[PDB]
Amino acid sequence: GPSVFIFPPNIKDVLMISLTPKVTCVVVDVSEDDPDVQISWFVNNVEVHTAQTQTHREDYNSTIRVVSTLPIQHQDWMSGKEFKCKVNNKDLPSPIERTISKIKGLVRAPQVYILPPPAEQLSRKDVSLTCLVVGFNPGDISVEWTSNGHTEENYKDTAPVLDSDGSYFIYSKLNMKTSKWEKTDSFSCNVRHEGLKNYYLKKTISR
Amino acid sequence: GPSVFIFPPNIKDVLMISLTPKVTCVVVDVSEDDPDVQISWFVNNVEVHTAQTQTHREDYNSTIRVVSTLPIQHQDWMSGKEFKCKVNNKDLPSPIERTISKIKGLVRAPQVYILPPPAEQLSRKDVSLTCLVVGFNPGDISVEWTSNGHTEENYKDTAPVLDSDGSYFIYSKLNMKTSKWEKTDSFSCNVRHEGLKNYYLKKTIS
Ligand SMILES: *[C@@H]1O[C@H](CO[C@@H]2O[C@@H](C)[C@@H](O)[C@@H](O)[C@@H]2O)[C@@H](O[C@@H]2O[C@H](CO)[C@@H](O[C@@H]3O[C@H](CO[C@H]4O[C@H](CO)[C@@H](O)[C@H](O)[C@@H]4O[C@@H]4O[C@H](CO)[C@@H](O[C@@H]5O[C@H](CO)[C@H](O)[C@H](O)[C@H]5O)[C@H](O)[C@H]4NC(C)=O)[C@@H](O)[C@H](O[C@H]4O[C@H](CO)[C@@H](O)[C@H](O)[C@@H]4O[C@@H]4O[C@H](CO)[C@@H](O)[C@H](O)[C@H]4NC(C)=O)[C@@H]3O)[C@H](O)[C@H]2NC(C)=O)[C@H](O)[C@H]1NC(C)=O
Ligand SMILES: *[C@@H]1O[C@H](CO[C@@H]2O[C@@H](C)[C@@H](O)[C@@H](O)[C@@H]2O)[C@@H](O[C@@H]2O[C@H](CO)[C@@H](O[C@@H]3O[C@H](CO[C@H]4O[C@H](CO)[C@@H](O)[C@H](O)[C@@H]4O[C@@H]4O[C@H](CO)[C@@H](O[C@@H]5O[C@H](CO)[C@H](O)[C@H](O)[C@H]5O)[C@H](O)[C@H]4NC(C)=O)[C@@H](O)[C@H](O[C@H]4O[C@H](CO)[C@@H](O)[C@H](O)[C@@H]4O[C@@H]4O[C@H](CO)[C@@H](O)[C@H](O)[C@H]4NC(C)=O)[C@@H]3O)[C@H](O)[C@H]2NC(C)=O)[C@H](O)[C@H]1NC(C)=O
Repeated sequence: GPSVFIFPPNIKDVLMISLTPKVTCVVVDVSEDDPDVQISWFVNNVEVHTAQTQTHREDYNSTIRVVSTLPIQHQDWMSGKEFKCKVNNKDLPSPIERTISKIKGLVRAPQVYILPPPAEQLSRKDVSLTCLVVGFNPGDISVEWTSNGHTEENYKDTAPVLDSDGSYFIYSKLNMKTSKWEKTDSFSCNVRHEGLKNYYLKKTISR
Repeated sequence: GPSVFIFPPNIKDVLMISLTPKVTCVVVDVSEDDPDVQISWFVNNVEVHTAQTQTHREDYNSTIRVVSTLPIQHQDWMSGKEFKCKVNNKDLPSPIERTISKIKGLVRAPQVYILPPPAEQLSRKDVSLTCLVVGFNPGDISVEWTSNGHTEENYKDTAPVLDSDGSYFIYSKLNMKTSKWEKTDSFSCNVRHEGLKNYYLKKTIS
């Protein structure tokens, strides 16, 4: 039968008032013979009808995939409301329910550091610039890169990792040809985390 | 009913001839009223009786957990033999089978770099020393820390991450007092990966 997964809003959406946070319920392994899936959503056990639901055939493994996206209020996520999807399909004996909420806990702001490329890397044609964000709880965080107020897209973050001291760290790695690294006036590590004043810190490394 | 998960040997065991690599089959959500589970193992579809199997009650969630550990030959893993567990329990309509093997692929050796603690951290009482291992395939790697032949245990690695160029990177973070950093003669990042000459490279910093 079908499996249902529920996913939280993206922390960047949660932490910026101009963006819309969304809870996601994904149904996989739906049969092509029984494609109809009914998804109901609840906020604190009250039914809401604000979700958008898309259905798609996964041609690569002969199943249907349904995705429902519930837009939510920042205040409801932050205050700990429970967001619940309920899924009905012919292949299902009883409806499947999933619920999710922000779990209350310890809050601690990250320290943000930028580490330049290692000397041994500078003779190469490409270099990596590292942002180390350490000491934060909880381990939901957004790290993005810019260059002089221009968006940089060639970077990868690690997952947040539980450190020995009970907090989290994450490393972000921006990749660039060595000539950009010399040519450029500054680079910035843009960190969004609920532990931070104004939910935002920027750290810059200037030529 | 019960569910079964299968796990590969540790990459360090695979890459050191003196260590025994092990395939692990774990059965969870076994009922307390039917604890008996039969696990059989197969290497390329021929049955072996070399595994050690342990059962334990999980008191925190009222279920039985069974762990079968199959010791394997390095060459068997490396040459791509399939290792298979078959699990029987009274709560299974039919036996559950899981199989694993080393997947064949490109091999690329990592570059290893060590980055000193960031300048703004030197003012604090604890510092972070970073090993950046980058440019490797496949994404199975061992990274460990020493100082002067001494084992350092206060470090955490990230999992390997698939990079922009199709290769993997990992970061390893060694935590220590600022004094230790300033007084210690050397720190070494010890990397084990199948792309490396002798499956081993050590980078060292002062
Ligand atoms: C047929 O194919 C489909 C599709 O697969 C795709 O196509 C095929 C052909 C292949 O190419 C394949 O590689 C392709 O992916 C298959 O569908 C897959 O099915 C499996 C289940 O069989 C699903 O596995 C679960 O994955 C969860 C994690 O999923 C995320 O991360 C994975 C890993 O990368 C991604 O692949 C997924 O897409 C998910 O990614 C997330 O997606 C979110 C929703 O979109 C994103 O959030 C949204 O993002 C947007 C922006 O994009 C907005 O911001 C929204 O606001 C936001 O909501 C999110 O960003 C994104 N993240 C990432 C990383 O990109 C696992 O969590 C889950 O594990 C749980 O469940 C298991 C039970 O099955 C259980 O064993 C685990 O232990 C775990 O259980 C949970 O554990 C905790 C305790 O720790 C408990 O609290 C829970 O209750 C507990 N649950 C239970 C009940 O025990 C699964 O591993 C897989 O996700 C799914 N893929 C896709 C793409 O949907 C299908 O299987 C194929 N069928 C056949 C027959 O072969
Ligand atoms: C009752 O409790 C038990 C026990 O849980 C514990 O106690 C409870 C009370 C809680 O406190 C809890 O927090 C505790 O953990 C519960 O048991 C759990 O059940 C879930 C599913 O219900 C299992 O989830 C799967 O996890 C896999 C990953 O497992 C590792 O990682 C987690 C977290 O990091 C660890 O907790 C686990 O222990 C696993 O850790 C690994 O264990 C290995 C073997 O022991 C180690 O390797 C060995 O290492 C030793 C050294 O020690 C030697 O070196 C050996 O040589 C070596 O072999 C290994 O190092 C270690 N790693 C780490 C990081 O520690 C997931 O892979 C898996 O996902 C798959 O399956 C899902 C199906 O359910 C599916 O949805 C997913 O999509 C995914 O599916 C597969 O995807 C792959 C690609 O990855 C595809 O190729 C496949 O096709 C596809 N298959 C399928 C079928 O679709 C699950 O998420 C969980 O592992 C298990 N925990 C334990 C401890 O056993 C139980 O659920 C509870 N019951 C109830 C009702 O509450």
